Amino acid sequence: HHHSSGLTPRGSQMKKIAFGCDHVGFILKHEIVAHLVERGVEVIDKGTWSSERTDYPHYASQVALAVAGGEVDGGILICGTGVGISIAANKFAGIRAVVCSEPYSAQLSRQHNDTNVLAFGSRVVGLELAKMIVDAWLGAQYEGGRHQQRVEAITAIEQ
Amino acid sequence: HHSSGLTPRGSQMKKIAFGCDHVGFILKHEIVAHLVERGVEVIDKGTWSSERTDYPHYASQVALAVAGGEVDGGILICGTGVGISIAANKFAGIRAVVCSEPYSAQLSRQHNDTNVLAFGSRVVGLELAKMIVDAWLGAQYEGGRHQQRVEAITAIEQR
Repeated sequence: HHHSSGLTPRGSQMKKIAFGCDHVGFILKHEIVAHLVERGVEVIDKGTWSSERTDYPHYASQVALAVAGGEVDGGILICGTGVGISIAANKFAGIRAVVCSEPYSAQLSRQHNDTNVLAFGSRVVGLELAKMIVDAWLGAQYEGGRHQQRVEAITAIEQ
Repeated sequence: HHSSGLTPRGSQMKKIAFGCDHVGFILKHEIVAHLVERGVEVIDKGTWSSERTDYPHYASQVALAVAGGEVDGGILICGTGVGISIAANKFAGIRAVVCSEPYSAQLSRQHNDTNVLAFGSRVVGLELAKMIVDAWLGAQYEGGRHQQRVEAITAIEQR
């Protein structure tokens, strides 16, 4: 095949992912899940399954609790904006969710913040950009070192 | 002039607590300048130089003021904006949005009634950062059905 990209997706560092989205984020579900699978990750689908209106806090909770309980390597959430569901996830102890609309913020969130949950908006980003964003997040690895102090600090606040 | 296609709505927040990384410092003066140009009283919580410093501290200064009702909202800038927003969201009563475009910031306000905005000085340019803050300051929480979702967020944090 082609090897034409300028930025190559490094192999995923997370083997199984817990997935969640609301009725608006559902617009990207299939294709995103399909992408995850094609990149070799096992997807634990925590709903939903339709565009019928539903509440994002539940999906953020399902994936959040799974990620925290160590039953999955990471979590991926999608709502129209990604912001709300992202906040909900960050409210759980042991969770560090990043919401963004470009690759850099995602890649760096892993590297310096060791994030375990990624979110984006189906109404903000297209499918291709979204996939590049997930690639960047999945392939990235935490760098530790001076950052362990900052992440350690975030766990302190969770007080 | 009146030449813009999107008009910045008069600011709903009259006083906010600002905070930043040594990397976010890159945008401090111009953003605070813009804030003041919009008629908002900025409560500067450092840092004040490009010398390395930990972002968790400043996310804590702003958050505590936001929750303590001694300011109408908070704004944070680190290299990416992700780290500080995660830190901020860990504080009870705080709902922080991190983004790189105006839509997310505006909607986070309307539906999630966010009280903390964060962005990256290495991700977004100055003019885009200003647009995003206009979208955030001028937007208003729509309540209604979205109130259940916001209530759902506080519920999970306290339990």
